[PDB]
Amino acid sequence: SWKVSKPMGGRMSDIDPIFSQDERHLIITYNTSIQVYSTEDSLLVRRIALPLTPSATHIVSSALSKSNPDYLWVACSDGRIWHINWTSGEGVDTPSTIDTKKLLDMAV
Amino acid sequence: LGTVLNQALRTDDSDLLESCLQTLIIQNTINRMDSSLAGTLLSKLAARMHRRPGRAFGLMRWIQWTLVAHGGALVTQPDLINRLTELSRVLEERSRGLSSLLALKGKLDMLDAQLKYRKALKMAG
Amino acid sequence: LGTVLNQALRTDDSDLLESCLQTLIIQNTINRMDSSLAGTLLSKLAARMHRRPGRAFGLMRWIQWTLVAHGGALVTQPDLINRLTELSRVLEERSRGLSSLLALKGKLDMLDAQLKYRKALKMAG
Amino acid sequence: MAAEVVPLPQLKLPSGPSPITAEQRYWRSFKKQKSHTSTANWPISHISFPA
Amino acid sequence: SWSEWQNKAMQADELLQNNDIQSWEELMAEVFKPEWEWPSSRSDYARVDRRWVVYAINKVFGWEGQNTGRLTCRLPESSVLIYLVDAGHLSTSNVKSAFKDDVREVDKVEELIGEQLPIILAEVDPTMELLVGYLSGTQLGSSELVSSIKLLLCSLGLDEHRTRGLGIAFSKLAACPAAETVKSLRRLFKPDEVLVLLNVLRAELIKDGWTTRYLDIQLIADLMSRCIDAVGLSGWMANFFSQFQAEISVALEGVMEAVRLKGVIAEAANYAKRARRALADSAKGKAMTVHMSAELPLGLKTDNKISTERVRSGGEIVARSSRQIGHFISKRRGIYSIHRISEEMLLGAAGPTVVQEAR
Amino acid sequence: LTALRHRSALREALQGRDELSVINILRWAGKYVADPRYRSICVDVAFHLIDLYAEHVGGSAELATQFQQLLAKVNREVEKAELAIVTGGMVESLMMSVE
Amino acid sequence: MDRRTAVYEPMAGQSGRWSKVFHRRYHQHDVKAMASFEGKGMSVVVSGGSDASPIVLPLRALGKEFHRTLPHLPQHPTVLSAPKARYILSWWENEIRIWHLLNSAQQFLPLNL
Amino acid sequence: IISTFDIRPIIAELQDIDVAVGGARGAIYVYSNLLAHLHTLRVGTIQPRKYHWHRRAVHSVKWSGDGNYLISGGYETVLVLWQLDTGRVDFLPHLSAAIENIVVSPKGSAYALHLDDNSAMVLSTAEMKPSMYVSGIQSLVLGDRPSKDALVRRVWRPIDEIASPLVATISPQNPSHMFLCVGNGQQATVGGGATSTPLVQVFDISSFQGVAKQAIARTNPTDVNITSEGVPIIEPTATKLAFSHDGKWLASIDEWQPPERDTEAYLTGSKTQSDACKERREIYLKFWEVGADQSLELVTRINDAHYTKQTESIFDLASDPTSARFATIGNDGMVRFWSPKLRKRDGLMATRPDGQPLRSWSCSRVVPLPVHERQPYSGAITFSEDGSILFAAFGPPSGALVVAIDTQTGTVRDVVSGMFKGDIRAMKSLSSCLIMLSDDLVVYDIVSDEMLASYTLKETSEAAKKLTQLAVNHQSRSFALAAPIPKLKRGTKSELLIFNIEDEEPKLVKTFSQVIISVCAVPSSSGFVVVDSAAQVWSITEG
RNA sequence: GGGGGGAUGUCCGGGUCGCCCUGGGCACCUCUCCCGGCAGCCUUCGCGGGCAGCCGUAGUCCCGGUUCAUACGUCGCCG
Repeated sequence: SWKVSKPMGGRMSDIDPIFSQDERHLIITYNTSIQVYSTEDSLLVRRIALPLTPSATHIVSSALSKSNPDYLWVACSDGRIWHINWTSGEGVDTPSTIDTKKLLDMAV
Repeated sequence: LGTVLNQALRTDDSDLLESCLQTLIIQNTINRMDSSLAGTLLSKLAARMHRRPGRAFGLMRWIQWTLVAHGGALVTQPDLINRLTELSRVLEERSRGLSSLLALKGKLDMLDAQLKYRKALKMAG
Repeated sequence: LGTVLNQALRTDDSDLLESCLQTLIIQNTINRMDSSLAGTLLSKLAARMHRRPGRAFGLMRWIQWTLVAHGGALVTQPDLINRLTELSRVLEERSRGLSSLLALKGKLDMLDAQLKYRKALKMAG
Repeated sequence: MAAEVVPLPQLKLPSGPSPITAEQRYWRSFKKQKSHTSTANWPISHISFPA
Repeated sequence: SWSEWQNKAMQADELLQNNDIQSWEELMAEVFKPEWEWPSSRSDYARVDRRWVVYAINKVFGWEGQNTGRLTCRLPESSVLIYLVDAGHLSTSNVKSAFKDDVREVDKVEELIGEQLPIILAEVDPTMELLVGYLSGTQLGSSELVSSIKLLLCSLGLDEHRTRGLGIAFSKLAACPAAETVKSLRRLFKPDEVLVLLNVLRAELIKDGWTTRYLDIQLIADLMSRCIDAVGLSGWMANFFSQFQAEISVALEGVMEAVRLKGVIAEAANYAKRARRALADSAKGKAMTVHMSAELPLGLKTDNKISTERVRSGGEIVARSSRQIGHFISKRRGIYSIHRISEEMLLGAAGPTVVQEAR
Repeated sequence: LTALRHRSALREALQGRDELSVINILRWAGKYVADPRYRSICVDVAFHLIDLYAEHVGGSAELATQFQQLLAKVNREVEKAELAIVTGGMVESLMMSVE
Repeated sequence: MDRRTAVYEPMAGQSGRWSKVFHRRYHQHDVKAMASFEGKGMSVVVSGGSDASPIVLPLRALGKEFHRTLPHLPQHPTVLSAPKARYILSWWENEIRIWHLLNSAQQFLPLNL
Repeated sequence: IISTFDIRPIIAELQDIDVAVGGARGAIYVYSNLLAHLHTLRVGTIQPRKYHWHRRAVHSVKWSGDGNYLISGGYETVLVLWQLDTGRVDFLPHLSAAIENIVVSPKGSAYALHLDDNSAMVLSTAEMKPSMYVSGIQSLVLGDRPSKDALVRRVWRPIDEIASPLVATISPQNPSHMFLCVGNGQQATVGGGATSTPLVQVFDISSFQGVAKQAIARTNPTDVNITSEGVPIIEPTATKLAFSHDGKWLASIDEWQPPERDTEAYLTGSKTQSDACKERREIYLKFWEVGADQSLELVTRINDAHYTKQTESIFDLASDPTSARFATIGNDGMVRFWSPKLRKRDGLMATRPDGQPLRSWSCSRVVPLPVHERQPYSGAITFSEDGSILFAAFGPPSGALVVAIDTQTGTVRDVVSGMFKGDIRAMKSLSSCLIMLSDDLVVYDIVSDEMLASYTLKETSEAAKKLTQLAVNHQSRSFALAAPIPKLKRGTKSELLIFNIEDEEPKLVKTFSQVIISVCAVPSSSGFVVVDSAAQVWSITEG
């Protein structure tokens, strides 16, 4: 009879929230969610949820693809990597593992 | 000075109040004075309790003798409890430091007592 | 009576101790008396503190003046702290009831003050 | 947001059980007194100002 | 389990209407976890459920509907009753939940129950060991406790159990708040009974000895003062009271002197202990500034041994280097000092003898 | 002083003073224990100055007299706080005699 | 006079632009004067102020070797004693100051020193 | 000890690099030409340029566009800027929390900061003003990456922990909003080993943004955050906040006492430093009004709401759901009832200069509590849903008792003892049942005077023991308790149990990979909203 | 701090009288493990664990006897 709503919001992660091209949007990193805001209205334009699940795992790194824009490499404590595209959400359901002991950092 | 008291407190005097407070005859005056005026006295002496807390030797004896002679006035007219209720908050500000105001003296009064000795070494010296 | 004090305490006398305790000259005697004997005095007056706690007007003034004249004796020989350490437990039994020993008086002393009025109604009657 | 540098606000101390009122400080702020005696110290019969 | 307890209560009702008190009491022993052996403690009792407690007290006690009923002992001789006494199940909440049916219309039920219950216990037990056990075991209200002390005073005013009960009820009414004790005790006492209780605590005070001299308390505080507030001005309308407040003042000023000298002997013992520490380290040879004469230093301060930790920015701590430690022993050194070396130092074994000028 | 106990630097604030400075601070303290509205904070500062400048009371007797004139109000500050509760009980069950 | 001294290097790249590498307090009073030397494998700078203690630093090994606090007191001990008289002696600008000790140490082995 | 770093690449080739590195001592080393220094066996003598300003750890160091400014920020809430062309510093001095992160725009135009209280600010250069502002829930977070000053053994080592559940109230008349306790920052809140929330924020649930913020106690968001000894400040924490029934009032209580390391000289005999700080506890109560612009304004402050020989730590506060009445229990044992009146001394009514009268709360009633001591209590209170009757759990060790007192008269209507197996945690009052949590859980009707539900909960550590808490719904008669699963650490799970009023079977069983910190009831409809330490929030609804 | 020992110096019964001891007083050096922290290094995501660990005290070749602090935007008058 009782039902649960989706866990929204979250604590912003210390991984660098990155600027957008044309400086119009900001990609900020929470736990379990990555949010792009538009700077003019200072308003959210996309919230991208991410299933994290194994006790203490968290988003370890996140980076814009330097080759082509609007792409995001996101990486966890265990080695799980997503290549999602903001202004959209293609890539959240398809991670790739890296077969690590414990993934400590990554740089693209 | 009981009629002086009665006069002053039913016209709301402070100079005549001060003339009665500058001066045994205290007992005489309060067993002379009346009842609702004793309630008025109690209210404005509470004002005095707040506004000037120095040497209490006179007026706290005065409120003693007030409650002696006409303490039963304010049960016979009880509706002005805020006369007494407003005493009833001043008293516990008045005792805050007594959680350690004897912890004041004993370490200090020995240091007093040390100079009483260091005096006693020297006047014979 | 300082030599009387010194004599009594280095032979462990109680009658001569009582002769000195029955009687200003207290100050005189303790600024007369010596140091390790003052420690002996402190120990057995602690015994007195335990065994008979009535009117303290004399001997607690006496230990005041003991710590005045030769309180610095027992820092210069500090190894007998259990002389002082055994005072240091009697004092807090001595203050247990002071959590409410003023809560004693105020409800009671008003009831006192009520008969002071009921006397005052009647001697004029 | 750079915090606005505000100095120390004084403590609002509690009030006694007879505050000095707004009207009391008003009528005591009727301050500047001239004491003008009458002719021959005449007891002053009546004073008036119209509307 | 509700149908189970309903069936068990129906079986106990069948035992009641069959008047099988022995098997009923053995079922009570089985529930409470006839011989009826006891554990020798009021504390270590097995936990029992409120439904069995409420059925037990319902069966044991009774009521009278005449707009003012009265609990009676339906079971005046009952090991179950003395178990309820020692385990403390005889509370007003318990008995009101027991008699929810017939107390729904009667008022002042706390006053009625708390007055009647200890009288019931007293006519059960003239030795009143059950009463003292109730006093020690049960959560008690003010009316209960003042009626208990009333029973003890008509008993007195094999001779020590009543005194222990007096002390226990004194502790409990010292715990109770002033207003409820004052109102219920104005109800339940007479000024002469209050005078007898006053003389009881007068004897308590003077046997504790605060008046009979040296060189020849919260419990009594709350008790004696709250009860005289209960009687108030309606009672008396003398010199008894005059001598009474005189010895009260003697005890007060005695305690005031006691706190003054409490402070001084506390700090004296503390400084003597730190001085034992410092002179132990000085006999070791750590060269601290301690006093040398037979008189008290005006500053009651001792040179502590140097904190090996050094606090750094921002809050980090590294251990003190020996260089700065030597700087600190150097600043602790005085103007003139005789620092004698030993040949045991010269071979490397022992330490020096240091004597600085008295500063 | 509420600010300097709240940001904990009263000890720093008072540990570096001199003779005349503690003369002034003691004079303020001895003036202003008597108000119970800040008696707590004042007696905290009084405790601290006891911890910090009780050593040279024999070196400077005029400050020992100031140390004495600390007590010389305090020995009647016991009587104000005591007679407070002496009066403090005189009211409370006269309220009980109303009902 | 912040009892403090700094060292500065030329910025790589941009010509004529320099910047502070660091600063530190060496002395306890000001640093009134200084002089630098770089010869026979010894690159030092000597700093003198008002705390009487010369402090010398490596130049080429600055931040690589510790400094040296030279003695603030003169090379000559300037202390004399007549041991038979037990008189101690010390002279400065115009005066000679004499103390007599008048006792041994085993006699005392506080108030009497 | 390296905390973080940044690099500028000296350039169409890569001719060199210049690296700034920041360390938790508070220091910046900049290395000028590493490629030219290490391209050349043997190398020349390398030596970075030193830059010490910050006392605590530095957290985020970067370069300014063309690299002329060394931009930085860390714990001490100052955005610091090394000039790098002259010996000057330029700083935007007083941020709301510790600077967790700094990032740079593609142009030299826009800075963006992440701030330790869950916040993000995008500024434009030499405007320094909030051009893009986003804040979050600002909750106490168990840190995945623990701390950047937790490396060099400070006097108090800051530990990622949560010693108390979060204090929060959804606003009635606007259930889309919720007030919740915060300090200036999370690391600053946990610094000093004590909860430091002299701050409340309102947060929108319909759109999860931090709406607004306002202090309640004394704060100094401009003064220095760390004492000179190296200890960060502990502030008066907003302990207790419960909202009015109407939508107009808010009464709060704050606590603040000195630390043991600061008392240090108030010890005379058996006076421990714990005794000294428990004497020097300072407990404010403040009554506030609220304007429809979510404005929190003072109307009164009482310094002494529970006093005996020393001050009494005030135990609980509750609102009459029908009237503007706040009841509270303290260590005095009395429950005090406060109502707002009009400021009018002798007939002169005190009006605000716009004309409106000055309202001020006052102790309308006092009720003492009878005690039953068998041979360190705590209080809890809840009104009825209808009012007219209050239920007060007095909470000594195991002997503890609830008392039901009328409101029209101050007289006790009921007393029920022995419903707690230890010290009480709390208690709620649903439509007919009292739902109390001690070491036991007891749901117990009083119109039948009969226990309905009872639970022996899982024995845990004391932190988890306190971190079990309970709340009712009162729209649908259903309640819920949050409880962690067995000293608390990072890898920890909590479970929330949805209970109806009539049965004993759980209506929803759900665990959570982190510990949920607080649960609150929506006032408009049925359901709840729960917030979790990995600081995220979501709502439970029936249907 | 304890539990304990080997050894230093000490008085009172003392002993054929000497090595000292038992009975009382003992302060110290040392060793011993159980108190509090601190580190590293493997382990597991972490929770935890393991490993060989140091310190709870004193004077250094020099020498960390250091390094560290919180903005502009506007002022004045008088109500």
